[PDB]
Amino acid sequence: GPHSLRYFVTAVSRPGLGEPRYMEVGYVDDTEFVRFDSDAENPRYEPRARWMEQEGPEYWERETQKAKGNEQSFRVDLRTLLGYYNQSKGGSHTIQVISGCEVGSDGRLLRGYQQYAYDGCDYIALNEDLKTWTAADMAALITKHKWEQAGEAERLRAYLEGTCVEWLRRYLKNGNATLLRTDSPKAHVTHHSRPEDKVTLRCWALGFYPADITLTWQLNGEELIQDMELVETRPAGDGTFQKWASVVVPLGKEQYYTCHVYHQGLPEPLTLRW
Amino acid sequence: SIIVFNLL
Amino acid sequence: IQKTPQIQVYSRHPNGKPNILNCYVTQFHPPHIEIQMGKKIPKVEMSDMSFSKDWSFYILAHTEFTPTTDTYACRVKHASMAEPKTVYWD
Repeated sequence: GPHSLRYFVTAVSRPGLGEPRYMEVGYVDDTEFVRFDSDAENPRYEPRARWMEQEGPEYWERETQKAKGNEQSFRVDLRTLLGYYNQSKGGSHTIQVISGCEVGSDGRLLRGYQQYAYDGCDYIALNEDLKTWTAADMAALITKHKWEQAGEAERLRAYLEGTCVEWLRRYLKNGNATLLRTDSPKAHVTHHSRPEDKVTLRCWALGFYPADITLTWQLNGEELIQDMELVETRPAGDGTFQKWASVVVPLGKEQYYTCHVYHQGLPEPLTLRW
Repeated sequence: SIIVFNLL
Repeated sequence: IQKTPQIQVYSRHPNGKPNILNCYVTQFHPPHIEIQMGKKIPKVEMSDMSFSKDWSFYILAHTEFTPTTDTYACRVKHASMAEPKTVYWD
């Protein structure tokens, strides 16, 4: 199957409160496996999955040192961007980065990412050709021209096609066994009389992982694209997720409806009636 | 392993 | 440059049980956020923070509580709101 290794970088300034706050977070196939946070007590790269604890002390100190230098570099980027945009020096600002790669089953790279955001908005991104940049505005075009002169795209493409996927192959060999973890949903339906004429049939799905799931209500064969309400699936707090979906139905006519629960840890989708 | 980043 | 947090408060298990309670906050920016949870509860752990493809941030706060009837609270301060938004339950 396709796999990914990506890093989510945050730097946010605190005018007057000292050095800015700096974070690196690593994901393998969307699950957090390493974390560095400059506001922990002894900033260090830390394991965030217990399979990552195979890696030796040289790994951790190599990555800690790299993070410290990345951190030193984002404090300049913050001061640089204020000037490019000519903004007041009083305010808090953010830089965010998404960097990594998505690889196919042959282990070759499918998707490479190098994308920047300033104050929640796009700033510059490495295009999919892995040779050119998209700047979002005039400030970002300053960065673009300079990264063209540096051969920054070529530096990135070498990283993304090589280093990045090699490291991922090394991480999959360690936490593959863990990453395939699937928990099946546990579903049930709850009943709520609504004044005066209405019942609310709520379909719950709980204990499931991963969080990708689909819930539908059907009125004798059809799918109810309306009247149906739906919560963004939510972490329960223990590594499993939650979702519910419901709808309001007239009275004594709650035999006509059926919930269906679509999840990869189900051999067959679930069908539930009240 | 994350890349060393360059300046904006 | 400013986006309003979305809040869900809910229980980890479905009147006296070992229930952990949850305040899940998503879709917000800037990242500074202040979430508070009888009324006003102490010993509130808070997940380390993260953000998602769309750059929006998210966190999970949870207490530990045993309910019955009492009412339980959620109030987040965040620059996008003039006043902290408070949110309740079931």
